[PDB]
Amino acid sequence: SHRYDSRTTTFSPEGRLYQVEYAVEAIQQAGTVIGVCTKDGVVLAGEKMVPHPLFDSESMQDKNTSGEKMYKIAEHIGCSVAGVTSDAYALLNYARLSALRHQYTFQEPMAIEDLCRILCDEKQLYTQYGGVRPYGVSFLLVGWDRYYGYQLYSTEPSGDYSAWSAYAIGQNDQVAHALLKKDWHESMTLEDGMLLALRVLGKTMDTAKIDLDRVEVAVMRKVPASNIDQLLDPFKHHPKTTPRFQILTRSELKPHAERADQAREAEEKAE
Amino acid sequence: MASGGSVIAIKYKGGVLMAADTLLSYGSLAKWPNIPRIRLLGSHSAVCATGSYADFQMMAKQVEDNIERQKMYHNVDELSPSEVFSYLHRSIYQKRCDFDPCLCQMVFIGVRDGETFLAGVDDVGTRWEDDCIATGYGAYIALPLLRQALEKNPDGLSRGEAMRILTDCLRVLFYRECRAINKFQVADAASDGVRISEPFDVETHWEYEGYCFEKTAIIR
Amino acid sequence: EAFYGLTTFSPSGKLIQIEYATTAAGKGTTALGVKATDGVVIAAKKKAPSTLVDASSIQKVFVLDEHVGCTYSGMGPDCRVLIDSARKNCQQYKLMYNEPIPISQLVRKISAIYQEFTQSGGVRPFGCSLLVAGVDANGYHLYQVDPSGTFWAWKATAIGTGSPDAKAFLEKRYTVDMELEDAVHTALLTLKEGFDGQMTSENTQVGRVVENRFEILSVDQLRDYLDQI
Amino acid sequence: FDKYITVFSPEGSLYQVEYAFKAVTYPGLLTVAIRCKDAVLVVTQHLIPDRLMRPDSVTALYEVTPNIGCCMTGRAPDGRALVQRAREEASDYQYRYGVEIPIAVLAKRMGDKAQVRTQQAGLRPMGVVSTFIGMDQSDQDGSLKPQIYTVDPAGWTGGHIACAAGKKQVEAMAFLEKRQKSTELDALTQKEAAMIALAALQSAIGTAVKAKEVEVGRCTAANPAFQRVPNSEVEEWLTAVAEA
Amino acid sequence: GHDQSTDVFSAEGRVFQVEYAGKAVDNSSTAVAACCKDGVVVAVEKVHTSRMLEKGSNNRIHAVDRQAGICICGLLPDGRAIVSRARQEAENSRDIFATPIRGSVLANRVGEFMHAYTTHFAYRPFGCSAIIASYADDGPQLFVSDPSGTVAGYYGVALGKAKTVAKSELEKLDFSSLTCDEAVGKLASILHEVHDKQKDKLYEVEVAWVCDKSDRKFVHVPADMV
Amino acid sequence: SIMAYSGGSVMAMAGKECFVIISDNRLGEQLKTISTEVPKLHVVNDSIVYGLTGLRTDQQTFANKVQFRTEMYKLREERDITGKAFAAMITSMLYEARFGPWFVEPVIGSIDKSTGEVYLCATDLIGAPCEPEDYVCAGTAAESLHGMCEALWRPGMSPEELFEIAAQAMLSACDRDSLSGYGAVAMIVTKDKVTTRLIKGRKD
Amino acid sequence: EYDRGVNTFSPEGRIFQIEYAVEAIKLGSTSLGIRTPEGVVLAAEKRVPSTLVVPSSMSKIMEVDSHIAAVMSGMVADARILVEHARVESQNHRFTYNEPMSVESCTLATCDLSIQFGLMSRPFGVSLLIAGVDEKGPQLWQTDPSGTHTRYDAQAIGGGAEAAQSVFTERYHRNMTLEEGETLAVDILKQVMEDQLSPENIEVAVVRADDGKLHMYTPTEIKAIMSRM
Amino acid sequence: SYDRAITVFSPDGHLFQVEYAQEAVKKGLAAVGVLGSDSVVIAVEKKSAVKLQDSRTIRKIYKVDANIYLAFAGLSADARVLINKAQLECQRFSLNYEDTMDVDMLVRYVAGVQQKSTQSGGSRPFGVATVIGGFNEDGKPHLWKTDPSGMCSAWRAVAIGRHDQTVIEYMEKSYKDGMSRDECVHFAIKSLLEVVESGSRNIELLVLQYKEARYLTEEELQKFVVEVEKEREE
Repeated sequence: SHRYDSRTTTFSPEGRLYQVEYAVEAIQQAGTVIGVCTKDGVVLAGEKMVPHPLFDSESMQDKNTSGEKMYKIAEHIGCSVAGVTSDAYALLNYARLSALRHQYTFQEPMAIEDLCRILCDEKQLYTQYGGVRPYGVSFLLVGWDRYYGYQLYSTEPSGDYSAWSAYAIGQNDQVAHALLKKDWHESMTLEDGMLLALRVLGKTMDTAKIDLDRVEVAVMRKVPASNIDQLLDPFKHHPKTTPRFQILTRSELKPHAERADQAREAEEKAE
Repeated sequence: MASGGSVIAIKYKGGVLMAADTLLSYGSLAKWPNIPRIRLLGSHSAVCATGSYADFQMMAKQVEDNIERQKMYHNVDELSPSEVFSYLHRSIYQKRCDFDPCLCQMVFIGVRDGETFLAGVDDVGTRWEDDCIATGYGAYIALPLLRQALEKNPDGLSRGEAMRILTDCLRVLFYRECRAINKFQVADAASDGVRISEPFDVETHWEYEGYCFEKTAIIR
Repeated sequence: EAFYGLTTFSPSGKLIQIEYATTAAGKGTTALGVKATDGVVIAAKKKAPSTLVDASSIQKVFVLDEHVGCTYSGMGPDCRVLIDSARKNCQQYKLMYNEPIPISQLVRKISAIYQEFTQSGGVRPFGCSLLVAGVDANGYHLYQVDPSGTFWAWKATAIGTGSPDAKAFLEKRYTVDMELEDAVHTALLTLKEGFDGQMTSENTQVGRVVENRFEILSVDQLRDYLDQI
Repeated sequence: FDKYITVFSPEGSLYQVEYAFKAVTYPGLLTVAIRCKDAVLVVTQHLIPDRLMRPDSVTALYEVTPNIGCCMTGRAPDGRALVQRAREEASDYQYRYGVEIPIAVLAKRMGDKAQVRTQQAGLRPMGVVSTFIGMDQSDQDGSLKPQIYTVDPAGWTGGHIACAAGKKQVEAMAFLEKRQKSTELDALTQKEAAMIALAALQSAIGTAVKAKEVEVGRCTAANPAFQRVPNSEVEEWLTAVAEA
Repeated sequence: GHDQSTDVFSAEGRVFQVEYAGKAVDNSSTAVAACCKDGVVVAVEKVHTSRMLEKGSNNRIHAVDRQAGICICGLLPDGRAIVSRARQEAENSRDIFATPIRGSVLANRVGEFMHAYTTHFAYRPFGCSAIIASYADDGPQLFVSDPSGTVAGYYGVALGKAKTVAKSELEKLDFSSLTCDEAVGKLASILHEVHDKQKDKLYEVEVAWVCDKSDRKFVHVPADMV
Repeated sequence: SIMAYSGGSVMAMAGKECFVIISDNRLGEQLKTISTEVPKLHVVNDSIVYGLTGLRTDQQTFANKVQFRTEMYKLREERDITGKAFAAMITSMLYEARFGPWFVEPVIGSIDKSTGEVYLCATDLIGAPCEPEDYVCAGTAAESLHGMCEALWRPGMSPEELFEIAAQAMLSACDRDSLSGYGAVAMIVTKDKVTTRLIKGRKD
Repeated sequence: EYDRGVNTFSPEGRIFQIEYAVEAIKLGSTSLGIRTPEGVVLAAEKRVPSTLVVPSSMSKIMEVDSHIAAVMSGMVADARILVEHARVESQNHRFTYNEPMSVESCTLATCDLSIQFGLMSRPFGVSLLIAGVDEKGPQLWQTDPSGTHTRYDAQAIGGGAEAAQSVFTERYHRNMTLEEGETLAVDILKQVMEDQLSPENIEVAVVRADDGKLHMYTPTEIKAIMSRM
Repeated sequence: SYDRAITVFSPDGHLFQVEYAQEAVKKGLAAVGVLGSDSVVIAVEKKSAVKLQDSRTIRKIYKVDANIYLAFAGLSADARVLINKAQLECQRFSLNYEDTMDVDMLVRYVAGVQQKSTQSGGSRPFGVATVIGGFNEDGKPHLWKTDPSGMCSAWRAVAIGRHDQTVIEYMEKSYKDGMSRDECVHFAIKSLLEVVESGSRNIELLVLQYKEARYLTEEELQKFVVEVEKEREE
């Protein structure tokens, strides 16, 4: 049996780890995801795959917990994945448990960067121990914590991760980066970020208009807190606002996609 | 809780004799009076236990097997009596260390090349070798008598003298040990190996004048 | 005792063992499913190698629990592994929540087993796809699970050999209005399209989700539907 | 690289499983099983070329439980091992459920066992086709129906009306298909069945068989236990074949 | 690469590592055995490499229980592994089932054990055939388990390098009539004829039986009968 | 007794398309009162509320285990747990610990949001359910609460009528229990509306 | 290089990974050891990769116990492991028998860790010399990656070893003083080192027979040796 | 468990997996450590400063305990694991021995984890070198390096990552003992600029003094880059 071991956790001659390089290739094949970190929230816009007219919805009762590209990890943490979808679900479940174990132990939300380290430790493991292949997945995590506010990390199959103001994973990430470079700034509203996210996404998948059918958008923003049950624990402090991960219905997203056609029409006038 | 009563043994010039009643009791109940409590082990040894027969049976099987296999599987000489006894004693001890004690006292005899061996081992792994040995009430009733016969014949006993004194003790055990019967077997270890006698009884005396109804009456 | 992985990435980023397992899983016979407003139907060819096989004993459609069913394509015995696990999961869930497992949760559980065999050491992936059809609080469902562990809700689909053509023919005839009598009729018509030889209540199996339960049609019940096509 | 381990080829096939099927025919022995209205028979060749070998000592028929026989065809020691596993399975099952394992369940569990060897690397698939025969109680009336379940090295389990495995399993099958267009095989008698089985064996192996070159196993509704059929009675069937 | 591990079938459903272990047995010293109505006799030609061995060295015949023995043919160390397993089975039969292991059972157990090492990439097949000779309640019995784990009962049997000739000589014997006394003579005689002298200059012939005269105990035969 | 150490009582009762669940407010170590502001209710979701009684550390631990389970449920399943599942779940959890139990005694109220079917369930500490139609209860004042609820409770009360008899019952019974009191918190749960109320009680 | 597993014999009866581990010890800095009746001497080329290194930190000589020293050549990090085990073993011996461990017993227990590979992926690429003084007086042993200890009277390990076994053959007698030993040590290092022998470039220690204690020469005291030559 | 032997000797004495880990460390960003009288200075290259990375300060020099700081070169994610282990070790140690971990003790622990991973079946080596710097609880400053073989060594100054040996050759020439805080920072900046391009947004620099660890603000750093780039013309 050892003659047939492909030696996934070995170094190659340039200190490269081939299985991790090739997981990355697998990710650059995946549906693009854009993330834009404002100060009023974070936006994830992702390319869905082409919607065959025989696809059904799963008819889930909670519309905001998951979509095709976007998943909620906790009240305050969302992500989007590119790469081997099934690997994603393995990790996503791990990230969910981790965030809730943190909450078990401390009774407060896990910070985004710790959730992220946990996730990427789980990936790093598979690049060092165990003789199996790595997870072929890249997250964009988003969320909000009291330490750093809105955050947006991205992970790689190596287990490295990085914080960004905006970023892209998946198909034409190099191209999308270059375009966010130019148009991101530090003082964006949520609406501005939603625009930027769509202009870039529509520019990477080469469409005149944004194709509502092929796009999912999620937003992580703070909203008024409703269920302050204060007679039930009198000493507990409940913040006025709380984070919410939201996946946009086709209708909530229609305006924002029109408004990004209009800033793609008004950029082909100057030319 | 089938249990076996006394065992007694004595060295004579030439061999060893061991004797036991053929009885297993269950508490006070005399349950089986035809049990061959002495058991040969290998070609030169025999063993008999006082106490839990089930423990005895499992232990004696373990030892018999060890002996037989050591010899069948390797081109080696059968284990001597001391070696078997050693094994049995360490076995019994290991069980007391596991809190799974072999709840018997055992007497062990054996002869090889006119060297004789007589030892006792007890539930906790006590072991001792002597010219006579007993367990159960044997140890309280017969040892003193057997000891007395070896003080008086310091040159060793003959087989007949030894068998005379063994028999005297069986009779006494019969009278004073409750859980007993007047049916005994005696193993005899000598040069030739070990023979177990057919079961036999001893003559009892019950007609002392002081045992009469008039004398033993509580009220005149 | 082999603990290294068999499925690995290749320089283009592909997991080739999984493409091959996917190839294996489209070499089965045709199975297909049709969701309708009031139920789901799944249906498979049982192409028995010979007439001397007791066709009663071939099962291509399976109950996983009262409310959910599956069929499959590709390698039978691999699928038998999945079905056994899925049955257990349905029951574990009832034991815990004393309700029936929602199809979405069931398929995610299956998906997960498939994924483990794409990464865990020593094992190859499963060479079969499933359709899973069932009914929960969110209504009727029909899912396809592939060996990648990926899964899709569908309104209608087909896995196995004649499947591209069967899918094409379901695209035409499918309507979101469809009731279940028409769904069955469509399912059976779709099979019949690419069926070498007469369809019988022997060489076909059919499952329906109706009301709150999944049932494999009897040969009696299936013969009444096959007299109308 | 795929030919030697249990991974998929590009065509989506498992070489080691296909090759395990060749292990089934390599010995050159054929087996046939057949059910009639109230019995099931399995006939396998029993070839003792070595004059000095002790015929009663080598067999491809095995009681799995009192009510389930099986015939292994293929690599003999692999068959013997599956039988052990079957036996264990059957006995663990009786302990757990208090009842004798139904033969379709036993087959299924042995198919699960095989399947595993095709998905976990470095375990050689057993190169046999297992053929369990037995009776099976129906829940309606409580009547016993005869059953033949095979399991093959891929783990594919199936129930059959008649079935052959081994060398010339194709020409045996072809013969039984052909004789299934005439008669209805589940309305036959243990005699007419055995005749068909034996005739199929004879057709396939291109020779007339003698009694001592086969070994025949049987379960019947009357006597459900699986029993080696005595030679006297196999001789009489073989006589009944050469005639009619 | 089809032939490096016993976990692998060739394209014709052969397992080469087993055929190869087989060749180890065929290139080995010859054994024969005969199963009479009064018992089993097994004999085997020990080929020494040195003139200075002790008589007794490299016994290829082992008792496995009172009533059963195994003569090994092929790699002696591998056989002593089988002999150990046979002995554990025999002990188990006595310890758990309080009966001597029937010979067919013992040989099946031996076969299962040998076969197991033909299934898994991590072990190799054994390079020895065991001849099992029993005389328990199933009567006189002679089996052979080969490296594949295939087990067969025989009236007479020959293994090793002179096997083809020794079988021709064993065919001349009348198994229905032959007695353990005669067989010790014949079987030993056979191993002297088929022994090749200019190759293997040093050799004794070890013989053992289990029979009615030996009180159905498996024992080397006294070196007066040879 | 370990179940009485921390004090506290809880009670839930059904009406027409509503329930009330109510706890007292005390937290003790036996007769030492530590706090008078410790209601024992937890809200799982709009339609389920539960209370725990028993050793306070286990109330805390177990409630936290329940909140992990329920939040996990809601992510995996993308819906709210329902009271039947919820109670099954709890029962399961308590029974896992059958041989070394959580000293708690949950009391669960729930209302199907559609139907308005109301489900109450109380359990012993190893998770034997009690699913009556009227009212369930647990804790130090449980004998007296059965007294009162038997007497006062009737079928098909409305939120308000039902609140009044829940409160009178909790208070009357807590006034006879040394280990329960300092008034009560009550949640009235309908399809449309949740109403929490802090009720004035004795300071002994 | 994964063609042959690690437990494999060559056709000459050598285990390959052992022969290779030995090859790695010829790339190491030279170390050496000299038994005298007055004591043992160990000396090592430090072979620092820069003047910026703090030379105490690249310690090729290590107290195992008050009376035992070791000096490695080869893979230093591997040597830290062995010496940790020796230290633990030497101390367990004091603990258990209330006396200092013999030098041989110590070397054994350091080889007892080197047998272990299949556990350890590979052998240690390290040879030690272990000088000490016990009841049998001064002693010098060598461990190899084989796990085979060998008492010696003088020895070298490292790139030097061949040139340094020339010099021992000529100048070493069983009866030299501790100062003539120090001297022969440092001579040999002068001759085989790459760099110019200076008092920081080398490491010298002795275990004296008289007190049975180990002294590590400071740079000062090593100059005091270079002085007389 | 998977326990194949990954790190094995090849024929000429080499452990390829360790040579290749070391190759992964030559591809990593430079880092530099300098030891002065009362200061240790750790300075590292940043990857650049794309307008997209979070303008919130992310440190590339990691704190291991109050007193100890660690830069690395090589695989980020391997490093992160080592560091977490180091962090957790320093706490284990406090917790067992009340005292705080000497730097050298921490370094040896880390180097042992590195070594251990060149000899554990199932695992490849960490592809990480580290520079570690700090003060014991006695005011003495230390600076160490580990490489992937598990070898550590104390230095007066050191470099790791790309062109380590160019930088170390440079530093051998200049470096004097008993520098001041400000001469250390200068010397480190100078040394890094031997291989890094600008000194603008691609140098983080940490200054460790007994009981006080302080990163240069991007402003304080730039007075030093001009003061230095103006000294490189000559």
